[PDB]
Amino acid sequence: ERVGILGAGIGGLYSALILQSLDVPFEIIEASNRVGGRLFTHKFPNGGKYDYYDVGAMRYPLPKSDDKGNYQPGVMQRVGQLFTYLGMHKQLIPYYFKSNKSPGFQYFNGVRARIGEGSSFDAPALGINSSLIDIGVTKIVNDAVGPFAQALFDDLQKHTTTGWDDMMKNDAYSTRSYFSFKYLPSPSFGLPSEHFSTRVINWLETFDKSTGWYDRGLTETVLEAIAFGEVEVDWRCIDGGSHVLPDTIAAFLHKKGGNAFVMNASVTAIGLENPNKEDSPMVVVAGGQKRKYSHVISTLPLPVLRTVDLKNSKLDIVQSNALRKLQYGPSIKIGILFKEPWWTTGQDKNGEKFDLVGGQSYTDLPIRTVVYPSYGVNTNAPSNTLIASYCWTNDAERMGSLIGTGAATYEEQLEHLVLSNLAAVHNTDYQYLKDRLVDVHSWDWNHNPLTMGAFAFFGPGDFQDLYTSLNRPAANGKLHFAGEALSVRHAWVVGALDSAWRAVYNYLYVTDPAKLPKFFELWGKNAEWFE
Amino acid sequence: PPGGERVGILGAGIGGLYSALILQSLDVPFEIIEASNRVGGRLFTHKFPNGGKYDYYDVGAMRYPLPKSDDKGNYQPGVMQRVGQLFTYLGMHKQLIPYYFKSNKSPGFQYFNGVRARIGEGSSFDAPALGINSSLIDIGVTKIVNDAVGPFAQALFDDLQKHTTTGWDDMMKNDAYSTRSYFSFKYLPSPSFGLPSEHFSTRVINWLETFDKSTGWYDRGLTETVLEAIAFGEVEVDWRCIDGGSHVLPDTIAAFLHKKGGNAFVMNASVTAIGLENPNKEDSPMVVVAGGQKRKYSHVISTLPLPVLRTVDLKNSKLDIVQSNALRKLQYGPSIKIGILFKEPWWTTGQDKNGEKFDLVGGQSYTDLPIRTVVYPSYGVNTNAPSNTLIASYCWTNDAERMGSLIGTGAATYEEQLEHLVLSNLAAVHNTDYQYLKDRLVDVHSWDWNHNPLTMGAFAFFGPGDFQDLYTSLNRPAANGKLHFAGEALSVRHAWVVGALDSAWRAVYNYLYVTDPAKLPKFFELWGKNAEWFEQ
Ligand SMILES: Cc1cc2c(cc1C)N(C[C@H](O)[C@H](O)[C@H](O)COP(=O)(O)OP(=O)(O)OC[C@H]1O[C@@H](n3cnc4c(N)ncnc43)[C@H](O)[C@@H]1O)c1[nH]c(=O)[nH]c(=O)c1N2
Ligand SMILES: Cc1cc2c(cc1C)N(C[C@H](O)[C@H](O)[C@H](O)COP(=O)(O)OP(=O)(O)OC[C@H]1O[C@@H](n3cnc4c(N)ncnc43)[C@H](O)[C@@H]1O)c1[nH]c(=O)[nH]c(=O)c1N2
Ligand SMILES: CC(=O)NCCCC[C@H](N)C(=O)O
Ligand SMILES: CC(=O)NCCCC[C@H](N)C(=O)O
Repeated sequence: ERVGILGAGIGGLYSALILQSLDVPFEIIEASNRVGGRLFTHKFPNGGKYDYYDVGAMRYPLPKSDDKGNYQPGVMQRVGQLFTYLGMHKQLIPYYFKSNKSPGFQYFNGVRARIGEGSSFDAPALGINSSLIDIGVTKIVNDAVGPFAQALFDDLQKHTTTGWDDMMKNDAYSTRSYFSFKYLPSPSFGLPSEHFSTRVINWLETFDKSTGWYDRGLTETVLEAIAFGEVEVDWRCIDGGSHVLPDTIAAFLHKKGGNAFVMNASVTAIGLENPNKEDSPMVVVAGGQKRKYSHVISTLPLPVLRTVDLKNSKLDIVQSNALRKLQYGPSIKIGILFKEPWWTTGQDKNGEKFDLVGGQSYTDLPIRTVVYPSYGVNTNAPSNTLIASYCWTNDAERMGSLIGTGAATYEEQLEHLVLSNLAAVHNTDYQYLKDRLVDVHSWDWNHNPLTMGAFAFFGPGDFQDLYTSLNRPAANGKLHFAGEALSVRHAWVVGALDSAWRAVYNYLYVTDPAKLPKFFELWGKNAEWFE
Repeated sequence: PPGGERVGILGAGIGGLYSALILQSLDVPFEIIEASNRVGGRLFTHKFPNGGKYDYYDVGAMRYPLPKSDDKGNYQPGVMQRVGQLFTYLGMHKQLIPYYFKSNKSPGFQYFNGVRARIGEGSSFDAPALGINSSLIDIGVTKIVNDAVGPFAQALFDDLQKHTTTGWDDMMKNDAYSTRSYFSFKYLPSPSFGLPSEHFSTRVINWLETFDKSTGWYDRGLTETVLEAIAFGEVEVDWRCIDGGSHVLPDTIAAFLHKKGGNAFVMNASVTAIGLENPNKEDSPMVVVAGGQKRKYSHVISTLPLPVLRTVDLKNSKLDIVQSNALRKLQYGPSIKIGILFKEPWWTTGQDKNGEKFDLVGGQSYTDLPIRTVVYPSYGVNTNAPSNTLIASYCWTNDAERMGSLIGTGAATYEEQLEHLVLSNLAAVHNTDYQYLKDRLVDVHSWDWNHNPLTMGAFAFFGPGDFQDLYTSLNRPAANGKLHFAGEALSVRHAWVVGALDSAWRAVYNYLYVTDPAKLPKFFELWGKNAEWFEQ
């Protein structure tokens, strides 16, 4: 008995942590020379301790916790418990979702304001009537999403699935088609009892999410509202960057027997050695070597599995369709090392102090979102590193064309666009920011063979039609699909952890069910249902 | 008309070149500004240096569903008549060669759910195991999709023939639907099908998408599904391609524009700003900053893709709030192509692992594997040196998004991974072993139009609501009437040359209407009375 774990991201590392706690031998096979996957911290050459940024995961909306690292029940309790398990609870530092001093900026339709100032951003000229403006995007979206989200939250608290059944009755909607064809405003709003026009729906998307978000599944909008805590959370980040979490797990696993890492070994084939024999082991071809396992837990992204030879893994027809159709979404980030944290200490072209500490600014310009660092802000050397752009969906697709070209001329075009946008958002001259620029690092998760997308971002119907097929094993029960796509917390670490819980659960169920009581005791009786 | 009229045309793609052709025909001065060192834009022919005359492939436009034409190049009315008459205007009508949409010999292959068949053999591709009932299988995807799309498409075709807009107005009443949401919430099968009068399940809709289009197509606007059915001719056409590759068309236009020795293009000059010199002056000229130089024009016709305009400083172009939203929200789609030079046209002369001849000449094969579509060359097939070059993969939507991560990485290890995946997929589709194809491989060229700064996407592919809400705003000029938006996005023929041409007609029409209406009769006579409405 020995489990092959494919991928040393947080899903594979957590699977390994569970198996080691239950004395199950395993091996982790990793294509690259690094552990952590989409926990990827870039530290700028020649910068200080806090001159890094997180290219992937960077913020954790955790439940409240006590002095000992005991977490209240909640959506991300499993992440919190993982930090505590590893002795990391005291290395968690505040993440400021909003600025800890003056509010961040909003810059839309050429109108600049602070978050909370109640600007309408010229929406009357767009044809948004004053009644809608007075209610506001947040309240409108909450009225539509809230009923679904409350039922799913009740499922988690009460250990039911009726909320999910109702969500699936509505899973053929995109957020857009929900607003266009089903949603009617609460009568308390005093609005006409008719579906919103596309102009109004596009106004909602502009201020609620990212360009194109509303054409993906309604269910994803509901689940992400739950994940972001809108249904209190302690926002945290990891001192030194998210890489500390996978590095800490790998260091622990390396100090112990029953396991080993196989690095720099890309998987090219997965299948039963002999599919007609009931006791057949699994074979994984990685780095040109055949390795044999009793069972395999894959944490490879679904589009990556589509590049692997799965002949003799005996996927059923729904599973093989799911690998292709279950939809992924794109994302880019651009980090800039400056000479000083000008957003904290500087002033705009008219002498007005920005006075920003952590938090975010938002704009309809191509950069879309700016994230000021929360790490290091009270130390003797605050971060000089900015997340100058963080984009999703169409905004990320478009920006990705300027990233990773290898050509100086496009690198210069990209820098000039980003600085020009930043200048407009903050009301500075371009040269103010250029004079302070040191170094630029950019990343496109949709131009990366190890991810082939940033993360799962399902279209309408995906959850109701294809998702469950991959929670069944393949390969006569010996191939288990995991990774964040196999969760209802897409684009979160907790999604990867939940998928690992379910894969090990199934593995134990079919091979050694006497270990189930200890598995439940250490890692929970359920993946998602609250403690 | 001011003595100093001069139109700045941004972009030397087919839209900008056609704009210049129209203006030249009307004696209106112009200048073309192009970021790159080449003309043609998304008409992009890659020639393999180690190959023969027909060892090229078209990385962008490659096939033209034209109306029937006579011996002199007069085209019947039809969706792509404007393209046909452009060929004839340029003396190219006789350089058009057949494009085989289906194989000219034995049928192409389909490989879905591990089941291989020839096109036309009636396989169900294991659909019963997917839960597709026998009634749906017997009807078939094509008939079902035609039943849903047909009424919209017929009303739009009537618009073109009868010179009305009621078909479009009715389409716009339904533009908030994606193809998926139309099937899930509105479409009911024709009574003649004998099916339950219920909306299709997601499982069934995903089966339609699998065989009809590309992964994720149905989450874009229903209107695009209708418009592309019109464009592909499912509402007959002469499929043509250009001998030597699509590059011949823009090359021929450039040569025509240069024939008097003038109309020098401004090359290697990327536009970074467009705006009025003084937006508070009514007679203000336009200023274009390109290659670090300011250039002044009376009017500007932009053929830059919308995501490109979002990287240009449009301060002082005075876009209204709808137009500036449109630049961001009007959706683009991705595409990739992979061309492979082989030692021989094994698809024509070779045999599979059981000795069965492929016997393919032109045409296409289809699969749910990552490569999705294989296109066999139609050019050169009857000559003494047929093409040895294959389009081994041509993908859209999610399939293109995923494959793009393996393209242009700059890393030998990923180039090798890509080649092995493509050859493995080809072997499964055609029933060969991998080594059969590897033994015949010479060179690989791959291209991702969604990782290309000059396009920032393959082409417009609007989401639901885009046409009804935002499209018309960019058909109005900006910059006090002096900035005209064009390029294929500004059409109802997205991802076709005719869309770029229509957009150029409309931009020049508006320019003439506001600056020199005495040229309208000659403009109509040479280039048509309407952009789209049919004429003899
Ligand atoms: C831009 C962005 C932003 C965020 C986030 C992601 C991204 C991309 N997330 C989500 C979070 O990062 C993500 O859900 C998990 O890290 C995914 O972990 P997995 O183990 O599922 O996959 P992951 O992709 O991390 O790991 C897979 C592993 O497989 C390897 N591999 C790939 N192909 C292989 C092959 N052929 N053979 C062998 N190995 C192969 C890879 O190299 C990698 O190590 C997040 N979460 C959160 O909690 N807070 C946040 O703020 C964010 N924000
Ligand atoms: C993969 C694929 C496949 C097909 C097609 C496209 C693609 C991508 N098409 C569609 C067809 O190729 C397309 O609609 C037109 O060529 C677009 O012409 P435009 O002039 O609108 O833009 P196009 O993008 O061609 O031209 C714009 C020009 O602007 C330049 N430029 C960009 N940024 C600039 C800047 N900042 N400053 C200055 N210049 C700048 C570019 O370099 C380019 O020359 C097609 N059509 C068809 O009829 N049949 C087919 O078979 C196909 N198939
Ligand atoms: C499916 C999807 O796009 N989710 C986005 C939700 C947030 C992404 C990431 N966790 C963040 O905090 O930005
Ligand atoms: C908007 C869109 O995706 N259109 C696709 C239609 C066909 C693309 C191209 N003209 C071809 O012939 O492949």
